[PDB]
Amino acid sequence: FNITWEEQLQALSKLDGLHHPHKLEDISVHWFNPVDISVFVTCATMSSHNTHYFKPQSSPDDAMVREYVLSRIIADNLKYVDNLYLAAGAVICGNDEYISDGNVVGHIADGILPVIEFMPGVHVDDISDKLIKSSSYQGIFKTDNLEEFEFLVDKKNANNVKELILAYTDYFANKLAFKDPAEPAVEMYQFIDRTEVYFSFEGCHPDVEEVLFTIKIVRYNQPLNSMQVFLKNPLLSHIRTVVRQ
Amino acid sequence: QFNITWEEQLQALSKLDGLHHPHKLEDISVHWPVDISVFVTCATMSSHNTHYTFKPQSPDDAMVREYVLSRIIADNLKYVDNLYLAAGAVICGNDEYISDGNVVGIHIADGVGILPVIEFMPGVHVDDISDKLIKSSSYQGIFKTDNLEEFEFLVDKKNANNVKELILAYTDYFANKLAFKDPAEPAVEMYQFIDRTEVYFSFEGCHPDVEEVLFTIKIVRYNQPMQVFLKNPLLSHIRTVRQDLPAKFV
Amino acid sequence: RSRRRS
Amino acid sequence: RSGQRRRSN
Repeated sequence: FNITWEEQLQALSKLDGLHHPHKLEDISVHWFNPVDISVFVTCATMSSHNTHYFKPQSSPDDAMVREYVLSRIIADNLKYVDNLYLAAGAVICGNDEYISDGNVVGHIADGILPVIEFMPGVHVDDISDKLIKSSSYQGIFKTDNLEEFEFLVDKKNANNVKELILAYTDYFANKLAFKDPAEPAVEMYQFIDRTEVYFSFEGCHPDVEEVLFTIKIVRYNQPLNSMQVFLKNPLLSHIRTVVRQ
Repeated sequence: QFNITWEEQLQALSKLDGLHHPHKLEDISVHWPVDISVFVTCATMSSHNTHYTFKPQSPDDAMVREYVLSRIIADNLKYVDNLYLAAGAVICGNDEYISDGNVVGIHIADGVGILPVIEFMPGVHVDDISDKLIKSSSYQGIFKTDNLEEFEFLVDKKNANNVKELILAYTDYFANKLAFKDPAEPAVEMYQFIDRTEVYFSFEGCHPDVEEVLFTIKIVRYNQPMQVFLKNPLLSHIRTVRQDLPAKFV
Repeated sequence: RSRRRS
Repeated sequence: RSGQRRRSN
C-alpha cells in the first residue's frame, strides 16, 4: 500500500534519546503463500528502490504488515539515538583500522572483514536453530565482565564495545521497557574458524507489538596482533567482486 | 547537448566483421582547462550512466560522439564470434575461473550470493597509460605472443592453451578485420612488480566511422602459481562497504 | 497484539 | 586525421 513519513515519524516521535534522524521518505508496500505460511513483503522507495522483508500467527491484513514495516524501521532508527549512536562512534574512532558503513564495521585498501554487525529488526531466538546446528557448541557471555570483551576484541577496543553493548542494554531496558521486564539475550556459538556472540534485545513501542535489535561480535580463531603472515599479503587490496553472469 | 540514436551505433557496429550477436543497445545521452583534458558523461537507462576522460587532441559536439562510438565498438569487440568463443574457452577451461564480462578471477566466496588474472579492457592502450606504469614497475620485458612457453609462465598449463589462442585470436582479428592501410603492429609490454608481473596486449584497428579503435587485455601473474593462502576461510567472510560526519567525543 | 526471554 | 598512429611498424 502506502505509508507516509507522517506515520513513520509519528512512531519515531516516542523513541527517547533520538534527536537527529536521517532523511525519510514515502515507500510503496506490496505483499503470501499458504504453504509454509510466510508473508514476505517488499516496498519501493524513490532514492534506493530496494527493500524486502516474517512468519505471522494470524490472518494477514494491509494494516497488519505496516505494524511490521514500523517494527523494522523503528529498529533501524535506534542506531541514531545519540548515546548509542556515538557509543558506536567511539568504537569506530577508537581504532584507525575500523571501517564502517552504518551497519557493520571491521581491511581492505582495495577500492571489509566483519568484526561486529548491527542487525536491527531480528532476534537470535528466531534464527537460533540454524546456528545451533552449524555451531560446534554454545557458550555464555557475561556483559558486565571486561575480560570477555578483551577476548573477542583486543584490549584496545574492549571497553568501548563493552559499554556500547550495555548502552544498548540500558536503552532497551529503560527507554523501551515493557510492563513485564524483558531480559536481554546473549548467546555464544563456537565455530571451527571463529567465535560468534549475539546480543539481542526486545523493546516496547505503543504503535508496534515489539521492537527487536541484535548486535553480533565475531572473534576469529586468530588474534589481530599476531596471523599477520596472512594480512600482510598484498593480494589483499587486489581482490574485488562483481556479477557472475 | 545532443542525442545519438542506437541505429547510429549499429551503423558502425555493422562494419565489425563477424559481429552476429551484439549486446543490448539503447540511446546514449551526451553531457560534456584542467590540463586541457576532456570529460564526457554518457547517460542511458539502463544502465543509467558512465563516464570517460581523455585528451582533447578544439573539441565540439560532433567529435565527442566519434569518441563514444570509438569505445562502444571497442567493447562490442568481445561478442564478435571468433573472440568471444575464445574467451569461453578460457572460462570453461577451469573450474575456478569466474567471469564478469570485463574481468576474470579465481576462487573466493560471494557469501551474499574476484582476483583479476585477465582483464578485458576496451577503449584503452598501454601507450597512453604507460608512463604511470614504468615509474611504478621495477623494469620491463618482452612477451613473445606466438610462443606459449611464457603462457606456462603467467598461467598454469591448464589455461596457457586457451589464453594463448585467445590473445592470438585478438591479434588475428585486429590485424585482419580492422587493418589500417599501413598495418599497425600489436604492442605487448610486461612490467615486473614486487608482488606480481603484469602484461598488456594492445591492438589498434581501422574503422570507417571513427579515427581508430583500440583494445588491451591485461594478464597478471603473481609470484606463486605455497598458495594455501587461498585455503584460509577468512576470505569467505570478506565483504565490501563509509559515511563521514564531523563528530567530537572527548 | 496479533516475548522470547519470558 | 581525424590523433592516431601509435605502432605502425
